Amino acid sequence: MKTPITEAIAAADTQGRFLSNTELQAVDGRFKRAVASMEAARALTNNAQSLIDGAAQAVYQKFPYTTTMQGSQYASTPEGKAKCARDIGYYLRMVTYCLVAGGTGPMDEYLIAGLSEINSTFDLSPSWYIEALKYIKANHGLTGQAAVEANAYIDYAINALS
Amino acid sequence: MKTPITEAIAAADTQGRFLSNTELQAVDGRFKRAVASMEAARALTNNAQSLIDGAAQAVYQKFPYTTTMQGSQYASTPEGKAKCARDIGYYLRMVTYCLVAGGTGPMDEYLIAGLSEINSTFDLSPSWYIEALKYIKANHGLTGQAAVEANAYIDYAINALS
Amino acid sequence: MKTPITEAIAAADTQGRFLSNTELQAVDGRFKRAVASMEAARALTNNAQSLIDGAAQAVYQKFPYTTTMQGSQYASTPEGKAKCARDIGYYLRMVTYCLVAGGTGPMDEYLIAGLSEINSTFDLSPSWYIEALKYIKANHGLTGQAAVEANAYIDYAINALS
Amino acid sequence: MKTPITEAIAAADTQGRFLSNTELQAVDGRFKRAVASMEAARALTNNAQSLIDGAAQAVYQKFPYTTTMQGSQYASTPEGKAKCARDIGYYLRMVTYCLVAGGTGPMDEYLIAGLSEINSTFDLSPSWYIEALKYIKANHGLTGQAAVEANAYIDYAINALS
Amino acid sequence: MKTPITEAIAAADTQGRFLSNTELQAVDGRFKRAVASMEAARALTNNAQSLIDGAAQAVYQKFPYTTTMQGSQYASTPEGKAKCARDIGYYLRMVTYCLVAGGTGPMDEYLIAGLSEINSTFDLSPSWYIEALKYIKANHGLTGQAAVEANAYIDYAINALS
Amino acid sequence: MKTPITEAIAAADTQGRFLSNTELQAVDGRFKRAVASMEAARALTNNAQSLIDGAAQAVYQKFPYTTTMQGSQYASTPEGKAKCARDIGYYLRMVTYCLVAGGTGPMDEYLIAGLSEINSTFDLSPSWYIEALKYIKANHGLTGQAAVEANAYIDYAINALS
Amino acid sequence: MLDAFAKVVAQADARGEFLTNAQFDALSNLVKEGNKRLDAVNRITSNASTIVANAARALFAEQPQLIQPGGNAYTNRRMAACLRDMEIILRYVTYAILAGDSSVLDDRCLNGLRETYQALGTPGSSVAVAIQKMKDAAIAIANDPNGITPGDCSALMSEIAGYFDRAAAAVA
Amino acid sequence: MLDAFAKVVAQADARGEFLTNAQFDALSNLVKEGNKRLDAVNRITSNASTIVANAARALFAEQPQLIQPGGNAYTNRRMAACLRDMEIILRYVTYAILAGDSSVLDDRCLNGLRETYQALGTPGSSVAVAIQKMKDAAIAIANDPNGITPGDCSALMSEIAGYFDRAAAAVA
Amino acid sequence: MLDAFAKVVAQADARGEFLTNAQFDALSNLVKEGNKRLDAVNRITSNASTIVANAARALFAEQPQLIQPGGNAYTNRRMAACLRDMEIILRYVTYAILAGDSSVLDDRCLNGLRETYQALGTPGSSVAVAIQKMKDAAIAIANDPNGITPGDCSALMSEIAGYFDRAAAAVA
Amino acid sequence: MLDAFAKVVAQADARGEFLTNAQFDALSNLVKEGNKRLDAVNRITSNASTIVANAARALFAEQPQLIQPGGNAYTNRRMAACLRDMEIILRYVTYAILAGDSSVLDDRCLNGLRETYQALGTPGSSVAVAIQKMKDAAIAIANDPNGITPGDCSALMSEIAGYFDRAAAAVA
Amino acid sequence: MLDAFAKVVAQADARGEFLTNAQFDALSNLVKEGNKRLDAVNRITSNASTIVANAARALFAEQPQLIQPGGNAYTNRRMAACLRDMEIILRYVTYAILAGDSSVLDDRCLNGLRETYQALGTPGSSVAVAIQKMKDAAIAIANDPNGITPGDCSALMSEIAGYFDRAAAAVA
Amino acid sequence: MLDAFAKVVAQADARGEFLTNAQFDALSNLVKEGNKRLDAVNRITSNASTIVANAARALFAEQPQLIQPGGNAYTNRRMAACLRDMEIILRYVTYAILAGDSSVLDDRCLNGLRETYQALGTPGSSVAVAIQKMKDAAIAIANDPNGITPGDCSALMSEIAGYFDRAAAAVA
Ligand SMILES: CCC1=C(C)/C(=C/C2=NC(=C\c3[nH]c(/C=C4\NC(=O)[C@H](C)[C@H]4CC)c(C)c3CCC(=O)O)/C(CCC(=O)O)=C2C)NC1=O
Repeated sequence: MKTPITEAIAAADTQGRFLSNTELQAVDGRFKRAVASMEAARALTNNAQSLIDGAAQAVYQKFPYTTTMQGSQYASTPEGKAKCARDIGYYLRMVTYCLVAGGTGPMDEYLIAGLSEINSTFDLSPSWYIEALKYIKANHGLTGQAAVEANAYIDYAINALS
Repeated sequence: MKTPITEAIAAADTQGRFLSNTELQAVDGRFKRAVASMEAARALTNNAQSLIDGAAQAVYQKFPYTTTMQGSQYASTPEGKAKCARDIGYYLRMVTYCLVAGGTGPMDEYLIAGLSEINSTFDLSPSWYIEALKYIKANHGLTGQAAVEANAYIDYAINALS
Repeated sequence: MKTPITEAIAAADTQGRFLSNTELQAVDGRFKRAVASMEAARALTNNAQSLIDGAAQAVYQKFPYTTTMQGSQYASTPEGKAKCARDIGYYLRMVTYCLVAGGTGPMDEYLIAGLSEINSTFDLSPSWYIEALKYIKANHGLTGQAAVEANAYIDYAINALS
Repeated sequence: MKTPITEAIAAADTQGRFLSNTELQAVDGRFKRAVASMEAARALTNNAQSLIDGAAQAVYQKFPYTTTMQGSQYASTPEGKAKCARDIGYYLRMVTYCLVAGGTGPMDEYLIAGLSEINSTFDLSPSWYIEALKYIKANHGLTGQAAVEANAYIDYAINALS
Repeated sequence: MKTPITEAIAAADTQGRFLSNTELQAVDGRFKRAVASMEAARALTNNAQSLIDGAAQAVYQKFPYTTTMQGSQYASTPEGKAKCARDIGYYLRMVTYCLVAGGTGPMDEYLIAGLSEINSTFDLSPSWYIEALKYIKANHGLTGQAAVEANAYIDYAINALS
Repeated sequence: MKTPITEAIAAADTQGRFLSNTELQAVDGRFKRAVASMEAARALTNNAQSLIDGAAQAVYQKFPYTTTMQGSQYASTPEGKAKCARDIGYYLRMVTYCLVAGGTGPMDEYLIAGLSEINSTFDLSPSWYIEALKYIKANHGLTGQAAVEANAYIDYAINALS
Repeated sequence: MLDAFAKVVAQADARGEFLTNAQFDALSNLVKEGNKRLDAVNRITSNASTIVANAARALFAEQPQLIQPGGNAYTNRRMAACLRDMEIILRYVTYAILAGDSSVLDDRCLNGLRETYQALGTPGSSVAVAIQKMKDAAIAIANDPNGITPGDCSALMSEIAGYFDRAAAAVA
Repeated sequence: MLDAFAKVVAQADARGEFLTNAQFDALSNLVKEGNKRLDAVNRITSNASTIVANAARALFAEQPQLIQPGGNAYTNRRMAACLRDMEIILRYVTYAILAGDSSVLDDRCLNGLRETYQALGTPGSSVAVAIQKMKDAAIAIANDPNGITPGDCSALMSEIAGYFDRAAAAVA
Repeated sequence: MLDAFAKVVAQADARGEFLTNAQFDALSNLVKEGNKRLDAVNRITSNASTIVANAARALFAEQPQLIQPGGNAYTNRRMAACLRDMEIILRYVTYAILAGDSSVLDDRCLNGLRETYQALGTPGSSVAVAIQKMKDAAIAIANDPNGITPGDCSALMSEIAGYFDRAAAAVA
Repeated sequence: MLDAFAKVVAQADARGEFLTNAQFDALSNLVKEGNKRLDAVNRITSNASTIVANAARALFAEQPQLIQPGGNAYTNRRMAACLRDMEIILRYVTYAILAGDSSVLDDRCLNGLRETYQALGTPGSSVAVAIQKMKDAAIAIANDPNGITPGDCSALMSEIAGYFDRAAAAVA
Repeated sequence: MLDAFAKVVAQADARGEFLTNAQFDALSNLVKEGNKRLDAVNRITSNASTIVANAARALFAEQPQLIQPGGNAYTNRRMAACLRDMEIILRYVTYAILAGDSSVLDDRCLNGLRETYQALGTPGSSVAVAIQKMKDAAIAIANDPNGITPGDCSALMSEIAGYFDRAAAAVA
Repeated sequence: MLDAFAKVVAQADARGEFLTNAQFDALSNLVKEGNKRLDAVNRITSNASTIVANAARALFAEQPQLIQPGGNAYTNRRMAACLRDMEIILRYVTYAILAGDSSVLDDRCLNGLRETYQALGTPGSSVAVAIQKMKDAAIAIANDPNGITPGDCSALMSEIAGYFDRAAAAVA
């Protein structure tokens, strides 16, 4: 899994080397940054339900056809609405993992790999998840570097969906 | 050339990726560490002549046969003594580059690659340069993290000579 | 470009062989099938405008949000409507090429390669084009083997969009 | 084994594809051609003994040294004559397989692969088998497309022996 | 070209090595053997015409059909007889090259590579050239190690024709 | 293991060939040379102890710091002196193997591979072993081709240490 | 790989025999039934995306543990690979239908597949279920009387069902 | 590579156009002339060995310098490579005949071939001669009235002659 | 590839010199300006998809010939490759911004690129236009005063603009 | 490979859960202890050559059979490979120390290593001895109170000792 | 691979010993017997084609089931591979004769060969028979008193017979 | 690559001729001079390390700009590569001496070497100087009257000098 620490090791191991300052500095930056990342991860976790709930409605608001069109891909039934909120929760939970891990690894591994295939196979619009993510970005209530951290991983997901 | 910054880019470019927090954190650690590295680089530069002079004698002291045995590999002639001090200067100057660059790149590129071949071809003992380097380590007059920085690159050279 | 004829040659040339009955039979099947394919290609060409026009409305009907949501990806402006009909024309025209060429080559080359990237980059739903294609399939007015031919390439596009 | 059908599948599978009209047409040509191929295969089978017997003498006639020179490679002994007729039977039987299979596969697999090595190791002249094959071609009593089919595989063998 | 000397160099160069006794010994064996090889090469050259003439008739004797069957592959015409003797001369001349070079290189390069293709394309029996070569072997008039040398290269050709 | 014989086989086997004069000549050179090599191997074996003893002192003489400096790498203790003489014995014994085997194989395999790593890790100067080897070369008491043989392998070691 | 025709030739060669009248007759029937086989292949192939996606949806509805966190079909990479496998199996089954012999399926798809799933922790029984769903869908689509010259394709549907069952057996 | 049909499609796409009635008609004629094309390909292919060997023999008879020591066609390796090239050219020409377009020949065979012969010292003019010999033989074999349903194949023979001339031009 | 720091070291080594006080001071300023550089890289990278897609849309609106049939940006494969190139260029420019030196851009991206477009028939002038659009967007996003500690980033924006102009020069 | 942080994330994802307050606290302590971990890694790495060479010397002194002719550590190639292995193990252990998890060590180093030594005839028990020597040296160097801000690193030394013991267990 | 000389050196090194007078004497005899060994290798090699082909013919005469349809030596590909194997074995045996040690044969030829034949369905006992035929032929040719300086080669013929028997044992 | 003997054979084959008495005589002299050639090769090879290192030292003493910072022989990597090249050239020259023909040197070493140095910025004239130094040393060592059966090797030394001059010409 891709983290600043595993990337530092991978770089050394690729060349059959022991680790050097060239690599310990990277890891130190990670350790220093963790204070801001952990604030963000905690706040997003603590406020996850209201973020998810808010995000779901933001989607339904922008794309009201998703609440009305017939189809298992849509949130026009209770089961569909439950799957949509689950998915949004997945996204948010992955953001929190990225923050805890200090890198994109968890999202890359658990969510991004396979994403386009899954979205195309199950007829899910990327634009739906982007709206959800834009809501979370807008309303997470973080400021300063904690917000920079959260937004970096949220925008990473948005970019993966574009 | 291997620096925290070029290693961050290389990692991204290897995978056809844009740069992510996973990489910006590494570079930030580099930028933070630079304060200690630059103190060290400056002090070693400012005191280079006395360090080199001291280091040369430390060698001659430990290995007095180097000042007496006949041979162009030895420092038994004025020209030999001049080449020895030049070489020691090279080592020290490379340390300062490593500190400025924030990684092993300069030493790897300019000094370590080819080192064993050159030492074996010209009949130069690694143990000579190690003693010189141990002198520099002992007498650089740095304390705190500036000393940790200088010593990391000096010991890196020692390891390359073992 | 992938046609029964180029696939026959490619198979022979891959093995450094001259062509054998094993390959001439394939090409004969192509030549025999061409009667049905050419009927289909002609009818679809002759009726292209009404098919395109009908197909466009079928989309707008099923996905009325496409005629109302603001965005250059939507057909909510005259320019958007023009681009949508152009695209549908592209699809239909590719079907006719596949029929003329006797294989998927033209569609593979001109339309399918890059398709998911283009759709995701410009925020175009595959489901839109599928509906258009289902309309064309339903209303092309072909029967017998001419219809089997047209539908094989239309469904091929549908599969490529899933 | 190389048949129109296995070549169609191999082409699809090579590219990780499902089969398309581009491939079903080839197979249809095979199915249509089978009527002529099966006529030929049946007639050659029914008349195999007289063809073989006739073919053997055609060889002995053109190359009478084969009936007189001492050597296990020659048909100068009863055992040699039996091996020669067996071999000719092999050739004819392979032709019938090619016709049944709708391609060169059986002959390629069972007879052509290794052919030059075997002929050179056992001192058998290709020109002997060519004469046998030319006799079969001349005297198979097929007309129309049944003859085109038989001759395509007979000439294929002749080409493999040149 | 494969000679004891080029094989010695190739072995060294393959490993990026200078030449060692391991290789100079091989070359010395070559230099010592050259006395016997050069005797053989000289005698075969001096007696080439009578050997060729004798060899040609030995073939015609064993395979009299070659002097009577119609065909440009046969020696049934003056031009055919001239080509046959030329070819035999080629073989003999290659033997002499092998002896001079101290290895199979010349024969490998100028004669063996392509041999089966040429023989099969022009309908020439290997057994013809073997008989010619067996005549040369039987009648070269060499004894001792000069004969061992000549026969090694003649049998090499025979093996290449089997 | 690299010998004239194994190199001859390796060359043949690399090309899927049987052995030819091109290779038997090499081996004959080996067999002829063996008379001189075996004289040398025997004399060096019979006189090994005095050669080793003499060689050890030659080193200590040229590099007297090796008998006085503190360190397990030096011969300043009885155990160090024992290891030094053992090593010299190793070198001499390898020379004798090279002579017996007729090539560099044994020395390459048992001594040269790993040599620079071992010398650098244990802080042993190549120049020490070169002096030992120069003593053996000077004082082996061989003349003629027996001396050429011994010196070829001794100088090979010297070259490997440069 | 072999096809119905090469299969017969291969058996004949092993015995050193020419084809019998009976074998020609058999193979002539195969050729006479060829159009139906082409329709089946076309139809199943033309609907490959829906067959897979509808079978996947049905699987996960019946076995929600597969898509709960900690499962095998959980995460998009694992989902993608699962859908992929269903696509792959359907693909090889369609090859088999065209060829009129399973050797391509067996060889290139089915062999080592049980051991592969066992090594990954993928429940074979679940894969078998997905295969059976695709089977029922594939057959309904292939044997649909609408839009095609009427006749009986029953023998062929049973053969087709056979390839699907074979595949399901190989993993279950 | 392209074929007569893909060639037309490719031109049409470049203009963004549907096919015209005229183009359908052209292509329908191509299909109507298909049997003749299959006979040609079959016949030339069925006689590939003799076409080559007879053309080689004729070349070396007319240009004995090629097979005299010090030549290009001297030694078996050089002879083999020469015969091979004649086989290769004939092969690509037959592909071209099947496809009804030269792109396979041009692309996969003819491009860089002059420069290749120039680098080796192989006289291109001689290769061209061999090609022309194969052409005359190929055409006589393909257009032989014996053993085939009578009709006119003249247009096709000219097309065929065109591929051979094209190949000869590419090296000469 | 080099970075602002290795660049200085490399120049120093060529002269055999230790760093001067002036060079340390320069490099200390670089480090002092590091946060701004990280914000720029983050911001441009965080908006990479929209930068590209909006620049593409603007290009094709201004130069509709590129997407008319027979063009270079026509067909999805050619469109995909075009968008890709815009993504690639933006990517290497962001590397350059992080490193504070263009060697990665020049080396790994820009060299041979003009010749590559010339060989394909891709109009370099059009690529340059796309680059300039991305530049204007990238800079507006990077230098946006909202949501960030206020200060002056002007020097950096000019450096950034420099990498974009450099890239546009390399193809135009 | 995983690190202390990814390890926790991976466990959480398997359960489909957000992190608990307790887990954040744990991980915050890890970050708070980071400097010590960097010192350890630095120190062990900075002395890698002496650690290995002194451990090798000590091994061969205690087990001279390893370097007697006919042994495993006899000949320079076998010696080189032995020293190499000690270097490799120390290397992976230092990776593990940085990561705060053994997965890199286990995965990339330790798995198949026993079987490898068993196939070669290398006595695993001897390797384990060398590992333990390196451990004692590594720890003395890492935990040396001289030249470093005083505090307690005891927990970390035990973790470090754990990686070494793990490696020794894997071969013994 | 080893040769009679390297074999002795390898045994000596394992003990850490110089060669004894007895070993020098042994090896001097080997060198003294070298000419005979070169004659054997030459003679067997010079007749390799006939040895193989005559042994093949004899095998198939004694075991006609091998060449009846459905057999292992039936079809030209299987025949070719069989003859090839006989050529290969003879080849490695001749290497062994030159080297005066079987390590090349054992190593590069004989190991895994039984398991290989068992996997293919090739009857090892039949291969052994072919090897024995080649042996009897090889020895008669190598030990033929005509055209060579008279002496006794009996020891060598027994050694040679030993390599053949070894090979036959390895497959039987 | 060719050797003095193959060189003659190759010329003869081009003419289609048997060797003349004159050519046999020439080649017999070559064989008669073989021992001297083996001594030369042995001697130069046996002293390869000192020849190179002494020639390098002499070069850098005469051209100190090569080892001043900013030069081509400055830094250990560039030094290593330089020494390597001197080793390589000496190596190929010794091959040439053994073969009695330069084709190995020319082919495998000398061709493209000028262009290679020109691309790198390595001054060819300096390389030529190093080659000449090695030449003078190689010849003094090879032609040293001590420890060898007396005779005249002058012709051979001139040939040897020729290979060195050839190499120096190729780069200068
Ligand atoms: C290019 C690929 C290709 C296809 C797809 C093809 C189909 C094809 N199917 C046909 C007939 C048919 N097709 C079917 C098939 C079916 N009816 C049923 O409900 C059966 C179970 C179902 C099979 C699923 C039947 C029963 C016939 C009429 C009899 C026959 O042709 O065998 C015919 C004869 C004309 C016609 O009947 O319409 C054609 C050309 N030919 C081709 O060359």
